[PDB]
Amino acid sequence: ELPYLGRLFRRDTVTDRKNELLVFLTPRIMNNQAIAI
Amino acid sequence: SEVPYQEASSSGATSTSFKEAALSLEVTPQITPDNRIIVEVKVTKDAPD
Amino acid sequence: SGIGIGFITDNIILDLQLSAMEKTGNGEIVSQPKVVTSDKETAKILKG
Repeated sequence: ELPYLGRLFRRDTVTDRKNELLVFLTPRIMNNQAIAI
Repeated sequence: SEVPYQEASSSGATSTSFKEAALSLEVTPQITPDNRIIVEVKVTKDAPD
Repeated sequence: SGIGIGFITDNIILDLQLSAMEKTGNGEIVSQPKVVTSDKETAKILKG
């Protein structure tokens, strides 16, 4: 409660851990070569 | 080289398993006229643990 | 890691510390496997 001592008697732990995962995809047809092959 | 697993389980199961962690090519090539092949190929690299 | 020590010992031993930790870790892994497959057929790349 004390204004000058609360910080000195209030223990704050804040954690933000943020992980984002993303998957792309691109298909390149090998027929462009497979038709020519 | 053939990485096994020896589970010798008295009451009827003797999993004297093994499997070779070998480089390998297992190929089934089909030859088409213009010197080409459509091949079913297993290309595996594996390695002892 | 984080200790702020104020000590008196000579008159009296009265210890007043603010002990704080900030940890930051970022890990980014970007992996791209490319597979050549027949059409309407399955092909598989496995790296593990």
